[PDB]
Amino acid sequence: MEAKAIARYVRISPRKVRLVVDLIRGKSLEEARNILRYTNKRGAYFVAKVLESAAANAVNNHDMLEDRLYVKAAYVDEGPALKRVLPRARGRADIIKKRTSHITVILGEKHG
Amino acid sequence: PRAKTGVVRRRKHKKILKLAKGYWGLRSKSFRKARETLFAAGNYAYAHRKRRKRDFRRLWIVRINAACRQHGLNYSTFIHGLKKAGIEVDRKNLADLAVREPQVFAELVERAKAAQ
Amino acid sequence: MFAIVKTGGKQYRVEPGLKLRVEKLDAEPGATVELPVLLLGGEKTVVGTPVVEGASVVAEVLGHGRGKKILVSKFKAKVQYRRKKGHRQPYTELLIKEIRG
Amino acid sequence: VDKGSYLPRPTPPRPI
Amino acid sequence: RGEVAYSGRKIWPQKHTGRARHGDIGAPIFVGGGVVFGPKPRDYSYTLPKKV
Amino acid sequence: AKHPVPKKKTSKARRDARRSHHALTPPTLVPCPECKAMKPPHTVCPECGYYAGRKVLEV
Amino acid sequence: MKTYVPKQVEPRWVLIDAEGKTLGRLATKIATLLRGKHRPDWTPNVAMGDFVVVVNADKIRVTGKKLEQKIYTRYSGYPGGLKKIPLEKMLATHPERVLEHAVKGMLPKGPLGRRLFKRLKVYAGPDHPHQAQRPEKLEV
RNA sequence: CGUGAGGGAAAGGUGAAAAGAACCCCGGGAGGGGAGUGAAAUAGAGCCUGAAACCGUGGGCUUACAAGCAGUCACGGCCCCGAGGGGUUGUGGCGUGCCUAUUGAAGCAUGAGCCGGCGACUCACGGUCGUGGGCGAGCUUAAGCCGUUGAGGCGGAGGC
RNA sequence: GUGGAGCCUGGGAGUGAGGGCGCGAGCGAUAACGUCCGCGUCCGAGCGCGGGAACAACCGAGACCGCCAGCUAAGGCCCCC
RNA sequence: GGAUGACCCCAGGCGGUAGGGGAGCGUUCCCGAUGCCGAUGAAGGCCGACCCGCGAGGGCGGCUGGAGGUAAGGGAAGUGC
Ligand SMILES: [Mg+2]
Ligand SMILES: [Mg+2]
Ligand SMILES: [Mg+2]
Ligand SMILES: [Mg+2]
Ligand SMILES: [Mg+2]
Ligand SMILES: [Mg+2]
Ligand SMILES: [Mg+2]
Ligand SMILES: [Mg+2]
Ligand SMILES: [Mg+2]
Ligand SMILES: [Mg+2]
Ligand SMILES: [Mg+2]
Ligand SMILES: [Mg+2]
Ligand SMILES: [Mg+2]
Ligand SMILES: [Mg+2]
Ligand SMILES: [Mg+2]
Ligand SMILES: [Mg+2]
Ligand SMILES: [Mg+2]
Ligand SMILES: [Mg+2]
Ligand SMILES: [Mg+2]
Ligand SMILES: [Mg+2]
Ligand SMILES: [Mg+2]
Ligand SMILES: [Mg+2]
Ligand SMILES: [Mg+2]
Ligand SMILES: [Mg+2]
Ligand SMILES: [Mg+2]
Ligand SMILES: [Mg+2]
Ligand SMILES: [Mg+2]
Ligand SMILES: [Mg+2]
Ligand SMILES: [Mg+2]
Ligand SMILES: [Mg+2]
Ligand SMILES: [Mg+2]
Ligand SMILES: [Mg+2]
Ligand SMILES: [Mg+2]
Ligand SMILES: [Mg+2]
Ligand SMILES: [Mg+2]
Ligand SMILES: [Mg+2]
Ligand SMILES: [Mg+2]
Ligand SMILES: [Mg+2]
Ligand SMILES: [Mg+2]
Ligand SMILES: [Mg+2]
Ligand SMILES: [Mg+2]
Ligand SMILES: [Mg+2]
Ligand SMILES: [Mg+2]
Ligand SMILES: [Mg+2]
Ligand SMILES: [Mg+2]
Ligand SMILES: [Mg+2]
Ligand SMILES: [Mg+2]
Ligand SMILES: [Mg+2]
Ligand SMILES: [Mg+2]
Ligand SMILES: [Mg+2]
Ligand SMILES: [Mg+2]
Ligand SMILES: [Mg+2]
Ligand SMILES: [Mg+2]
Ligand SMILES: [Mg+2]
Ligand SMILES: [Mg+2]
Ligand SMILES: [Mg+2]
Ligand SMILES: [Mg+2]
Ligand SMILES: [Mg+2]
Ligand SMILES: [Mg+2]
Ligand SMILES: [Mg+2]
Ligand SMILES: [Mg+2]
Ligand SMILES: [Mg+2]
Ligand SMILES: [Mg+2]
Ligand SMILES: [Mg+2]
Ligand SMILES: [Mg+2]
Ligand SMILES: [Mg+2]
Ligand SMILES: [Mg+2]
Ligand SMILES: [Mg+2]
Ligand SMILES: [Mg+2]
Ligand SMILES: [Mg+2]
Ligand SMILES: [Mg+2]
Ligand SMILES: [Mg+2]
Ligand SMILES: [Mg+2]
Ligand SMILES: [Mg+2]
Ligand SMILES: [Mg+2]
Ligand SMILES: [Mg+2]
Ligand SMILES: [Mg+2]
Ligand SMILES: [Mg+2]
Ligand SMILES: [Mg+2]
Ligand SMILES: [Mg+2]
Ligand SMILES: [Mg+2]
Ligand SMILES: [Mg+2]
Ligand SMILES: [Mg+2]
Ligand SMILES: [Mg+2]
Ligand SMILES: [Mg+2]
Ligand SMILES: [Mg+2]
Ligand SMILES: [Mg+2]
Ligand SMILES: [Mg+2]
Ligand SMILES: [Mg+2]
Ligand SMILES: [Mg+2]
Ligand SMILES: [Mg+2]
Ligand SMILES: [Mg+2]
Ligand SMILES: [Mg+2]
Ligand SMILES: [Mg+2]
Ligand SMILES: [Mg+2]
Ligand SMILES: [Mg+2]
Ligand SMILES: [Mg+2]
Ligand SMILES: [Mg+2]
Ligand SMILES: [Mg+2]
Ligand SMILES: [Mg+2]
Ligand SMILES: [Mg+2]
Ligand SMILES: [Mg+2]
Ligand SMILES: [Mg+2]
Ligand SMILES: [Mg+2]
Ligand SMILES: [Mg+2]
Ligand SMILES: [Mg+2]
Ligand SMILES: [Mg+2]
Ligand SMILES: [Mg+2]
Ligand SMILES: [Mg+2]
Ligand SMILES: [Mg+2]
Ligand SMILES: [Mg+2]
Ligand SMILES: [Mg+2]
Ligand SMILES: [Mg+2]
Ligand SMILES: [Mg+2]
Ligand SMILES: [Mg+2]
Ligand SMILES: [Mg+2]
Ligand SMILES: [Mg+2]
Ligand SMILES: [Mg+2]
Ligand SMILES: [Mg+2]
Ligand SMILES: [Mg+2]
Ligand SMILES: [Mg+2]
Ligand SMILES: [Mg+2]
Ligand SMILES: [Mg+2]
Ligand SMILES: [Mg+2]
Ligand SMILES: [Mg+2]
Ligand SMILES: [Mg+2]
Ligand SMILES: [Mg+2]
Ligand SMILES: [Mg+2]
Ligand SMILES: [Mg+2]
Ligand SMILES: [Mg+2]
Ligand SMILES: [Mg+2]
Ligand SMILES: [Mg+2]
Ligand SMILES: [Mg+2]
Ligand SMILES: [Mg+2]
Ligand SMILES: [Mg+2]
Ligand SMILES: [Mg+2]
Ligand SMILES: [Mg+2]
Ligand SMILES: [Mg+2]
Ligand SMILES: [Mg+2]
Ligand SMILES: [Mg+2]
Ligand SMILES: [Mg+2]
Ligand SMILES: [Mg+2]
Ligand SMILES: [Mg+2]
Ligand SMILES: [Mg+2]
Ligand SMILES: [Mg+2]
Ligand SMILES: [Mg+2]
Ligand SMILES: [Mg+2]
Ligand SMILES: [Mg+2]
Ligand SMILES: [Mg+2]
Ligand SMILES: [Mg+2]
Ligand SMILES: [Mg+2]
Ligand SMILES: [Mg+2]
Ligand SMILES: [Mg+2]
Ligand SMILES: [Mg+2]
Ligand SMILES: [Mg+2]
Ligand SMILES: [Mg+2]
Ligand SMILES: [Mg+2]
Ligand SMILES: [Mg+2]
Ligand SMILES: [Mg+2]
Ligand SMILES: [Mg+2]
Ligand SMILES: [Mg+2]
Ligand SMILES: [Mg+2]
Ligand SMILES: [Mg+2]
Ligand SMILES: [Mg+2]
Ligand SMILES: [Mg+2]
Ligand SMILES: [Mg+2]
Ligand SMILES: [Mg+2]
Ligand SMILES: [Mg+2]
Ligand SMILES: [Mg+2]
Ligand SMILES: [Mg+2]
Ligand SMILES: [Mg+2]
Ligand SMILES: [Mg+2]
Ligand SMILES: [Mg+2]
Ligand SMILES: [Mg+2]
Ligand SMILES: [Mg+2]
Ligand SMILES: [Mg+2]
Ligand SMILES: [Mg+2]
Ligand SMILES: [Mg+2]
Ligand SMILES: [Mg+2]
Ligand SMILES: [Mg+2]
Ligand SMILES: [Mg+2]
Ligand SMILES: [Mg+2]
Ligand SMILES: [Mg+2]
Ligand SMILES: [Mg+2]
Ligand SMILES: [Mg+2]
Ligand SMILES: [Mg+2]
Ligand SMILES: [Mg+2]
Ligand SMILES: [Mg+2]
Ligand SMILES: [Mg+2]
Ligand SMILES: [Mg+2]
Ligand SMILES: [Mg+2]
Ligand SMILES: [Mg+2]
Ligand SMILES: [Mg+2]
Ligand SMILES: [Mg+2]
Ligand SMILES: [Mg+2]
Ligand SMILES: [Mg+2]
Ligand SMILES: [Mg+2]
Ligand SMILES: [Mg+2]
Ligand SMILES: [Mg+2]
Ligand SMILES: [Mg+2]
Ligand SMILES: [Mg+2]
Ligand SMILES: [Zn+2]
Repeated sequence: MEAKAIARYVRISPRKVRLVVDLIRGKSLEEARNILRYTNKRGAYFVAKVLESAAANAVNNHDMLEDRLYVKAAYVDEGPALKRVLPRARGRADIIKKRTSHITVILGEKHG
Repeated sequence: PRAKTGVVRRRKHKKILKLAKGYWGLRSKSFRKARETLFAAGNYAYAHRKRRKRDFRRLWIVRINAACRQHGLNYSTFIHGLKKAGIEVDRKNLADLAVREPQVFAELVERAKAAQ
Repeated sequence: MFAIVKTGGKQYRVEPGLKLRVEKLDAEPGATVELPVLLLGGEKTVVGTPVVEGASVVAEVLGHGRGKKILVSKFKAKVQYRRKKGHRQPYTELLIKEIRG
Repeated sequence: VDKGSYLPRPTPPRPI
Repeated sequence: RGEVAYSGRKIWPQKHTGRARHGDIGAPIFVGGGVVFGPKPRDYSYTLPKKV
Repeated sequence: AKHPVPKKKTSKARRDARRSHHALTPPTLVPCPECKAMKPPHTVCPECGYYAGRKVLEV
Repeated sequence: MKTYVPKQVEPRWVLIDAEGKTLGRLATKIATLLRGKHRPDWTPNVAMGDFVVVVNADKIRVTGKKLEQKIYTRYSGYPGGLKKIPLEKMLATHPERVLEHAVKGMLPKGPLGRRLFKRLKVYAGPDHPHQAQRPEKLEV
């Protein structure tokens, strides 16, 4: 049995959160929590909420046991980009892409 | 009536990209680059179909030569002998005999020396 | 016990039981044909000059077919020359039945 | 040695 | 391209913009521009011989 | 200067090869001997407030 | 019928006394043995040739005035980094390299040719350390 | 956008019906997970279909002594499918992108980041030759008129 | 001499910057990957194939497709090959 | 050859830029259509190692999709990047 959570349209750039996500793929729910807590990155805040919500899903909806949960899968997909103007010199206007992430955490049960 | 592109171009591009599976980077992913790759690929195939006939004959000849010198003569002398004896077994079969049926190959070497 | 036969301008080592794909023969499926013999081998060794007189290799033509397609493609740069041709080679499939020494 | 001068003195442009 | 609503102004200078050279945006090379040899209202009738 | 510029686009391979060193190193952590919680070493435990045997801080 | 392609065979070890033999004329044969083109089942895309052990490679012989005139050459990549070494001196300092260089140049370039080169074991002096493999004395 | 005359965009589609998701759970919210609606929910409103470039997760094969327009021909290994095929590629062989312009380009000469869509030999009238039919010392009507309302006739002025 | 010969009447063109090589001259310096004509050839359009290390025009030879068959051409046959 | 485009046989040609000629494929639309295919699934999309075609392409099959599509023969063009 698996349990998923997705945070869609989080305003952080995908390549950046993925760094944090990579840290907890395949980890126990317990280790992932400790890892995320002392990861000095903005993304850790977002990964944590998705992770903590999928846990809640597992326990509450899917008849899974907290003490057995581990991170079976996790990935970051790109959402639509917020496109903004960055004024450069000599009347030139650049476009900044303020990017977006769709963060998925999938939890399973480690038996035995 | 207006006859816009519609379906046609995409289908022609998939034709090509399908033929380019396995190619490196954009060569299997970009239609433009795939098409260029396939041009070269087709010319290579034509040319190498040709070269395969040569490539194999060379191998046969090398093998036949090794088997000849085991009986104290070289390929050129061997082939001349066979010609004088009127033995018309080709180099493909000769090389097979040279490896698989050494005693028969030995006999062929006999007739070879005897015909001169 | 094997023979080396000549069919379709090419030569092959054949043994009883062998299935051989060769150049298309003008013969009906199921029928049998006799292939020339250049050499016999195994126990007795007889050597053609070029073919051996008594011998023949009996073969039953299983049927006729076309080879899987080869794309023969021609291209010349800076000249807009491109040709695409589809080729399937005709063949005949044979069952080697016996060698007649 | 002083010979010809086959190019004008250059100056940078402005893309946009 | 002359029947299209756009202006006749040259959209940017001929040289030194680093872009392709263009005239007005009514040109058929532009999306939204005029069309080159599209249909114009015409009469398909023709006098077939009475005897025929 | 004369404004150096990339001569060719970097391939997916070549860009990703560059990033073969970009993986995060997980936080190094040790159990606090009092409350058994996981925290970085040589730091006052942020859960119970203990360090070097004594209560130091209000959590 | 398709052409025979051998399964991996136990390679043969071989011993050659280089003494008194002509450098290039010996090298030619050592290469052939290395390529295994003496074998009737030769295959160009695998190592199936012999292992060749050579002794008394310090007593290789050469014609003409090549002791003083043959130059072995090495470029280091640095400015003025072309070093020149005559035969005489190479024999005096690293005699096995003489026979090794000659043979190497008569092997194919590329990954396989490099492997075939490694199956060549050259020694100065009459003794070799590979009696364990029991190499078969060759007369060439 | 421009002082102004003036220039001048982009942007359509849930479902048959809002039945537009009560209520609970994690979350500050956004978002999601169950419950529920529906024939269908990767039809959930950022809504028909949902291609391509592009980014990612999982798996198979493969890669840290090797020389390159990236393929191709051969053989072997491994994985898959059920004397056969498909995927992968270790070694060996061969091998100078595409287009344009040129006497001559892989060319260190032009153009192109990549993908999708738009994008260039037409139409009228007259000519000339060919061709398919009609009539043939003749052939043919134009504007109009009548009729039809996707019906065809009349009309000889004129033209060859 | 029956040939993708030839002649006649029509329809449609493109081309009107050539280039290297051999031979015969001019110009040049009995220079030039020079220049300008003549005869021929090839490349152009055969940057398709073999040879010449590699290389449009030198040698060999005019590629409808297929074959893990045979003979040759130039060039080659000690090893790379 | 036989009766005439039925297919068989024998033979020869079949490198190709500018360019001339021929034969076809596909796109939109019209007649064929008050028809016919279609929720037992239209068009479009995504696969295929299968079939037919020299090729452009045409089928068939599985998934997707959810309401359109239109044959034999002809007609007309905003017809292939
Ligand atoms: Mg980060
Ligand atoms: Mg950290
Ligand atoms: Mg919980
Ligand atoms: Mg459940
Ligand atoms: Mg600034
Ligand atoms: Mg300013
Ligand atoms: Mg940006
Ligand atoms: Mg960016
Ligand atoms: Mg984004
Ligand atoms: Mg179209
Ligand atoms: Mg179009
Ligand atoms: Mg592909
Ligand atoms: Mg591949
Ligand atoms: Mg590539
Ligand atoms: Mg791609
Ligand atoms: Mg090709
Ligand atoms: Mg071929
Ligand atoms: Mg062959
Ligand atoms: Mg040949
Ligand atoms: Mg002969
Ligand atoms: Mg012969
Ligand atoms: Mg055996
Ligand atoms: Mg036959
Ligand atoms: Mg065959
Ligand atoms: Mg055949
Ligand atoms: Mg081909
Ligand atoms: Mg080109
Ligand atoms: Mg080329
Ligand atoms: Mg050209
Ligand atoms: Mg071309
Ligand atoms: Mg071209
Ligand atoms: Mg052309
Ligand atoms: Mg073509
Ligand atoms: Mg000057
Ligand atoms: Mg206007
Ligand atoms: Mg206006
Ligand atoms: Mg206007
Ligand atoms: Mg205007
Ligand atoms: Mg004006
Ligand atoms: Mg300009
Ligand atoms: Mg530019
Ligand atoms: Mg532009
Ligand atoms: Mg302009
Ligand atoms: Mg314009
Ligand atoms: Mg203008
Ligand atoms: Mg515009
Ligand atoms: Mg517009
Ligand atoms: Mg318009
Ligand atoms: Mg408009
Ligand atoms: Mg028109
Ligand atoms: Mg008309
Ligand atoms: Mg009319
Ligand atoms: Mg400065
Ligand atoms: Mg690049
Ligand atoms: Mg790129
Ligand atoms: Mg780059
Ligand atoms: Mg780079
Ligand atoms: Mg790439
Ligand atoms: Mg990647
Ligand atoms: Mg990555
Ligand atoms: Mg890099
Ligand atoms: Mg303590
Ligand atoms: Mg000697
Ligand atoms: Mg010797
Ligand atoms: Mg030997
Ligand atoms: Mg001597
Ligand atoms: Mg000497
Ligand atoms: Mg230096
Ligand atoms: Mg120095
Ligand atoms: Mg110096
Ligand atoms: Mg020096
Ligand atoms: Mg030095
Ligand atoms: Mg020094
Ligand atoms: Mg080589
Ligand atoms: Mg303003
Ligand atoms: Mg203003
Ligand atoms: Mg204003
Ligand atoms: Mg929409
Ligand atoms: Mg509605
Ligand atoms: Mg609706
Ligand atoms: Mg809350
Ligand atoms: Mg709460
Ligand atoms: Mg709450
Ligand atoms: Mg707040
Ligand atoms: Mg909510
Ligand atoms: Mg919900
Ligand atoms: Mg329901
Ligand atoms: Mg229901
Ligand atoms: Mg249904
Ligand atoms: Mg559902
Ligand atoms: Mg859902
Ligand atoms: Mg839907
Ligand atoms: Mg609808
Ligand atoms: Mg959708
Ligand atoms: Mg979507
Ligand atoms: Mg996609
Ligand atoms: Mg991808
Ligand atoms: Mg993986
Ligand atoms: Mg992967
Ligand atoms: Mg090394
Ligand atoms: Mg290695
Ligand atoms: Mg390599
Ligand atoms: Mg390699
Ligand atoms: Mg290369
Ligand atoms: Mg081979
Ligand atoms: Mg296989
Ligand atoms: Mg393979
Ligand atoms: Mg390779
Ligand atoms: Mg290779
Ligand atoms: Mg190449
Ligand atoms: Mg190479
Ligand atoms: Mg190259
Ligand atoms: Mg092209
Ligand atoms: Mg040019
Ligand atoms: Mg130019
Ligand atoms: Mg040029
Ligand atoms: Mg030029
Ligand atoms: Mg040149
Ligand atoms: Mg290059
Ligand atoms: Mg280039
Ligand atoms: Mg450059
Ligand atoms: Mg370059
Ligand atoms: Mg360039
Ligand atoms: Mg270039
Ligand atoms: Mg220019
Ligand atoms: Mg260009
Ligand atoms: Mg560019
Ligand atoms: Mg750009
Ligand atoms: Mg650009
Ligand atoms: Mg396009
Ligand atoms: Mg026209
Ligand atoms: Mg006309
Ligand atoms: Mg007419
Ligand atoms: Mg007529
Ligand atoms: Mg008529
Ligand atoms: Mg009349
Ligand atoms: Mg009326
Ligand atoms: Mg009516
Ligand atoms: Mg008139
Ligand atoms: Mg008159
Ligand atoms: Mg005659
Ligand atoms: Mg002719
Ligand atoms: Mg003619
Ligand atoms: Mg004439
Ligand atoms: Mg004429
Ligand atoms: Mg014409
Ligand atoms: Mg012209
Ligand atoms: Mg003129
Ligand atoms: Mg002129
Ligand atoms: Mg000129
Ligand atoms: Mg002229
Ligand atoms: Mg001239
Ligand atoms: Mg001239
Ligand atoms: Mg000429
Ligand atoms: Mg003179
Ligand atoms: Mg002189
Ligand atoms: Mg000249
Ligand atoms: Mg000269
Ligand atoms: Mg001269
Ligand atoms: Mg001439
Ligand atoms: Mg000439
Ligand atoms: Mg030209
Ligand atoms: Mg010619
Ligand atoms: Mg070249
Ligand atoms: Mg070549
Ligand atoms: Mg050549
Ligand atoms: Mg060459
Ligand atoms: Mg040539
Ligand atoms: Mg030249
Ligand atoms: Mg021919
Ligand atoms: Mg011969
Ligand atoms: Mg000769
Ligand atoms: Mg040579
Ligand atoms: Mg000789
Ligand atoms: Mg050899
Ligand atoms: Mg015929
Ligand atoms: Mg012809
Ligand atoms: Mg021909
Ligand atoms: Mg032709
Ligand atoms: Mg014609
Ligand atoms: Mg089409
Ligand atoms: Mg319709
Ligand atoms: Mg209708
Ligand atoms: Mg009705
Ligand atoms: Mg029905
Ligand atoms: Mg239904
Ligand atoms: Mg369905
Ligand atoms: Mg349609
Ligand atoms: Mg359709
Ligand atoms: Mg096909
Ligand atoms: Mg298809
Ligand atoms: Mg289907
Ligand atoms: Mg779907
Ligand atoms: Mg469908
Ligand atoms: Mg369905
Ligand atoms: Mg309806
Ligand atoms: Mg039709
Ligand atoms: Mg009709
Ligand atoms: Mg039709
Ligand atoms: Mg038209
Ligand atoms: Mg158009
Ligand atoms: Zn503590």
